[PDB]
Amino acid sequence: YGATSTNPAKSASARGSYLRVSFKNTRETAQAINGWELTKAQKYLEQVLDHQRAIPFRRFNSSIGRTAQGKEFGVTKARWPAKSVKFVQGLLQNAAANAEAKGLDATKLYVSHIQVNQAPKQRRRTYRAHGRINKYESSPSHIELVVTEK
Amino acid sequence: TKKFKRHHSDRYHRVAENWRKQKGIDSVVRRRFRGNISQPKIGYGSNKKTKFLSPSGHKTFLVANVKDLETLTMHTKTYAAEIAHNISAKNRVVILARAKALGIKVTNP
Amino acid sequence: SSDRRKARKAYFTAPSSQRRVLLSAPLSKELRAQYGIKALPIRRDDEVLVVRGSKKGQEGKISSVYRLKFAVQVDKVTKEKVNGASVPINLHPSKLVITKLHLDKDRKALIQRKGG
Amino acid sequence: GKGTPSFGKRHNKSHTLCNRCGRRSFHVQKKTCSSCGYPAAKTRSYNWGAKA
Amino acid sequence: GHQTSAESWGTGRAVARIPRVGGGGTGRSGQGAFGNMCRGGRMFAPTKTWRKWNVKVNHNEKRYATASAIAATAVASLVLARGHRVEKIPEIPLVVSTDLESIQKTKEAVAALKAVGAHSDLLKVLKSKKLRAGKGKYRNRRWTQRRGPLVVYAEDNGIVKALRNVPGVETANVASLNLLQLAPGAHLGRFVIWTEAAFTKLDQV
Amino acid sequence: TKTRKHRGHVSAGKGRIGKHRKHPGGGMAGGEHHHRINMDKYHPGYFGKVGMRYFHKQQAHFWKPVLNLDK
RNA sequence: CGAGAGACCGAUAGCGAACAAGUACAGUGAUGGAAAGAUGAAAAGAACUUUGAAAAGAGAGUGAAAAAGUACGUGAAAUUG
RNA sequence: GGGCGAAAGACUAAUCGAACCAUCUAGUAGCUGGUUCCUGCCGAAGUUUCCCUCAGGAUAGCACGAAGCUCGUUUUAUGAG
RNA sequence: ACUCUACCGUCAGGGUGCCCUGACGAGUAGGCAGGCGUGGAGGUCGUGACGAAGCCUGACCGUAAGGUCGGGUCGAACGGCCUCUAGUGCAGAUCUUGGUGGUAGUAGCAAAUAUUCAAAUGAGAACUUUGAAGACUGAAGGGGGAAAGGUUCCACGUCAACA
Repeated sequence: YGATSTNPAKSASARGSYLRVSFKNTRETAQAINGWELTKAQKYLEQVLDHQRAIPFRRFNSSIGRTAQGKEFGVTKARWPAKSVKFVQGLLQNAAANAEAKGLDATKLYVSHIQVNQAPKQRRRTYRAHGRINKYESSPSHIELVVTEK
Repeated sequence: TKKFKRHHSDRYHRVAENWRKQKGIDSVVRRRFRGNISQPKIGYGSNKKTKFLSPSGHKTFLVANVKDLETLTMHTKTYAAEIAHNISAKNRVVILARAKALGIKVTNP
Repeated sequence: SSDRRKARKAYFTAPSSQRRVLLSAPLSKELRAQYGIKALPIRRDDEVLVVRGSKKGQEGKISSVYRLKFAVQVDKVTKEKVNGASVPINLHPSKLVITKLHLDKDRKALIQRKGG
Repeated sequence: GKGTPSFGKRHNKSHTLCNRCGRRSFHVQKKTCSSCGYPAAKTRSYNWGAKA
Repeated sequence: GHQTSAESWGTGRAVARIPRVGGGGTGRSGQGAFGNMCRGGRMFAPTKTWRKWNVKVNHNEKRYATASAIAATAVASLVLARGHRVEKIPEIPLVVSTDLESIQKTKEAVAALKAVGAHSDLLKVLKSKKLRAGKGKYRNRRWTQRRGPLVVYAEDNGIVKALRNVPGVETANVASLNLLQLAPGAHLGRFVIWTEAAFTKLDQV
Repeated sequence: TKTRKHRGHVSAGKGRIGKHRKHPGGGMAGGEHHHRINMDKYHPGYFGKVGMRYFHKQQAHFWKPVLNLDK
């Protein structure tokens, strides 16, 4: 996970570990909802999952397009993730559901933690030419979503 | 004051930083230099006069188990006057109730 | 010989003749003071008691005796289940002591054969 | 390249399996066997067939 | 080590010139037993049964060494220092009569050593010994009997079994009275209890 | 068996770095000429024959006692 | 086949292999051949209640302790909040 | 060292100018590279007679280590550019 | 350096215990001496479940060598004394046993035979399946036997690993 279950009265979460998923796109999606409260967070993910807005990428580079929708901070670059985002949206859903089970103020709660961990490899192989096998392994993103009492 | 290392420690991690001899041919501290450390000789170090500190220069005596308890003083063993950790907590409390009950300080209560 | 695993070798793949004996537990004090014997082997309808343990000096019987397992189910040391069934529950027989010895046909003549 | 797809022909089937051992150099032509022999005379235990 | 085959190959594939992988070889390296730097190949100095352990010694040092070690018993300070002990400081080594033979049981034996004054060498063991490391934790090296006072017989051959069974004792003869029986663990001065007939058999060298 | 001096120098049994079979000069050496071995302008080698061998000094040759007149 | 011991190991050691290691597999092929140990006294291995769709999240019971919860010793770092 | 030729040692399981597999075998390398505590006492040499001899080594020059003892400044001349 | 005076290193003499004290002390090979060192052991008592090795962390003498005490914690192992013995100190041969890093979430995503629209079922539908309609081939995208393989067809039944 990373962060603590700060107190089970304040907390409400959901895991989503050992996925075959793009590694940078999970924690970059996590940035733009972390710190932000759950009502702002869920809006941002349902916009970028549909056609509306992008997620401006910051922590990671690569060949990605600079465009008008690069604003989140004073940033130019962005990309618009989709199947990565549908996973993270499910964590906001269950964390908000079980926050009402505690009896907090679920949709208006502060998102304390979300990032992703990795350590062991989930080993998969695919072939290439000349009697060859190259690496074709997945990145196990350990995606959580903790909300705290706010 | 200029601290010592083993050389090439600042480059990579495959260096034991405790002092080894500069073995074969050239090294900056072999042919003698006082800048990028020195080579430790018997010219450096503490002298044939002194040895063994505390804030009152007091030497210890380890009184571990209940073998020889009545040997510990209150003169040169006033400050440092320890027990032994490997020897049980049962024995530790028994020795301390005699040792500190001389008229001395001991670190542990 | 003097060996941990290679001493346990004989205990593990012991024949059925030796597994009679190795279902052992001590005898109680008034069984020793009646007869003489150290230990005698442990069987189903014996009244049992726990020696060393938190189940300290309680009354019991044995339910089952098992051959290869060595462990016996002990009656009166009874817990339930998740489904709720009051079962007799396992213990190794070294943790036990028997209070019953029967007389029978010629266990009567076993314990008093030629030596006794 | 002269090799692998040409070896994928194999119309002439050389070796089948042995009864007693499992050495599958039991040729239909030669009737040889590197292991115990099929057919044999004595048991063909050869000394060079081990290092340790 | 020769339980695998691994060959040289070099560049063109991912293995060195060193015999690592060849005709098999997972973590089993070497062509034969080769590669001590390689794990699962050979050793630097592979230990052998052929190389020496058993060495020679003079016989004229044997009868001198037993005489020297028992001469260290005759001075009281060497005895009571090392590990062995005694209440009775003078008249060492101790000589009793041939009534030592008239002891049957260890219950009588401990009582005899109590009276004469060789009992602080006897009782000295309080706790036992568990194990220690290596072949100390494996085989018969667990419980050890103390080399306390030595008992010495006289009439030869059949020694006393009664004074085998005293806690921390040894039994021996006057003739059979070897090196380790007087000086166990290097340093000298072990307490010896002789009989009357044994101490006159000792009037040789 | 000086483990301290030998392993922490690696000069014991070698000398300087590249000394291989040039230094002992192979192992043995012959009678006459050969390249880079321990032969050179040596004084041993020559004659060869060991023992004071003759047909008188062999079997049935009876030994003398150690027996001086004053001893 | 059994017993005993040697200055003789304690899962990178040593028998191929401590364990379903010749058994999911690979080569025509005597053959090569990995991953791989583990609760407690007693399994009592979480009834019952509550939230979510299963996953997941909280109250409650059992038990010597649940600060022993089944993926069951001690635990560090890159990795990772 | 055989099979084979209108020839190109083309050809024989991607190996053919002598197939491949296994063993003796850990063949061997006069050549090169790598090679694990510290301080103190204390510490040179790149020179030679000589070799079917040359990235070497018998011997000699120079200081290792250990025990026991060992100068010259300069005055009279003599020999040689 | 010159120079003052003290201090550190081995050894000599006078007289033990060692002190006075001369001359010198940059350093690679090399030898000797001295000191610290693992596995193991004759020895083994001492310490231990009222808390042992260990894990982890703090204090932490000063000759370069690496070791005693103390705190959180363990649930059974190991040293006074006294000395002998071995597979005995790591940074490296295009090395060796494995995980993890790197380019990188970047490229690739499988030879240019158009696809458009509606439904059935469902938690989810471009893909299963069905309908409307079009591209496309028809000496084969039609048909069909032997070697070789051997139950892969089939119906039933599942969405986890795995495509």
